[PDB]
Amino acid sequence: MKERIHEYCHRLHLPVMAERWSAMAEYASTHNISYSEFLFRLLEAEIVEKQARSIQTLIKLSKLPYRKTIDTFDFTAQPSVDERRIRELLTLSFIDRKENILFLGPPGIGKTHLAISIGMEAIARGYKTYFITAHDLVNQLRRADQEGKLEKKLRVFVKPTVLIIDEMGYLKLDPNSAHYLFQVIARRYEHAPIILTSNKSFGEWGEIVGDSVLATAMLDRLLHHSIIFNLKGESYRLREKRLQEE
DNA sequence: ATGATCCGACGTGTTAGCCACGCTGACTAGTTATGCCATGCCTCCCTT
DNA sequence: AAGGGAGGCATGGCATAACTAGTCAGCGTGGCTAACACGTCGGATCAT
Ligand SMILES: Nc1ncnc2c1ncn2[C@@H]1O[C@H](COP(=O)(O)OP(=O)(O)OP(=O)(O)O)[C@@H](O)[C@H]1O
Ligand SMILES: [Mg+2]
Repeated sequence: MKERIHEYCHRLHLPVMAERWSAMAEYASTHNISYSEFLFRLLEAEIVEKQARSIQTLIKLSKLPYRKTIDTFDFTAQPSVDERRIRELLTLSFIDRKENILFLGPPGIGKTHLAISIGMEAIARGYKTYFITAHDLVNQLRRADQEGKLEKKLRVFVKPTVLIIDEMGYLKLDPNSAHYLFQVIARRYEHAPIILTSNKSFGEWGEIVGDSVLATAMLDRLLHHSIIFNLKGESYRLREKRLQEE
């Protein structure tokens, strides 16, 4: 009969339930527990494992290079940013408010770290997330359009609840393809937040995309509902380099 | 990589209204039938 | 039984005359379209 239970558990797509079947049976036998409560505990454990696996699969699907969180961010080394605003962001009220989040400042000041932390927080609470660099997004959209499947990739870039655009400005975008980026900003406008990190000021966006009018339209759509952080201070990579040297 | 599930879009059915196609009649033009003559092919008969 | 020869009938070509098909116009009837609602099928995504 035990083999039948194991086979049924595997067929019903409950691997972990079967794995811990003997342990839970022994626990129930040793200590008297109501059947309802025992099933509640078993289903709760299965749901916890399923949630962990789903979070890991979402992390894999969302191309996050390195996993980080707010807990690892040192506000003392970066006093230019108020921790209160970051904590307010972590509440994910902007998702309901459709507000974007723009990080600006010199390289290595934690912009990417903060963006990844916000993305991880969104993923944990069950919100679909996606991470990509601006150059990669533009190139992927261009390649999809050249294949006559731009709409599919546009859906891919629009479907995520939280889209992260990292390093917008380090590499100049091809003028013939900048519009692709605008499309995303045009379709995610008032629909889903965008977390964009850059080292260039807004006035220079025209240089990045090579079209002043398109850059102005993109900025107007992006900044309509957004929270802008102007981070300052010394580079964290250089700080670590000095600490290692010293 | 395959199967199962869920979601979204398209097709269908129904009803009503409008537009296009079919039928009919008349007139004109082009094609077919027929007669006649000539030639070729098919059939029948006879011989081996 | 097969081959060759002879005879008869059928076909083709040409010319003329008559009948039928095509075209156009008008009117009537049937089919297509549109709108809306509902159900089914296809596609995409996630889990094994
Ligand atoms: N305050 C901080 N606390 C902890 N780690 C930090 C902090 N600031 C930066 N780092 C780490 O330093 C490295 C570079 O920082 P990060 O990429 O977040 O900065 P950035 O401004 O987005 O960089 P860049 O523009 O050069 O790409 C990463 O490992 C990041 O985790
Ligand atoms: Mg960075």
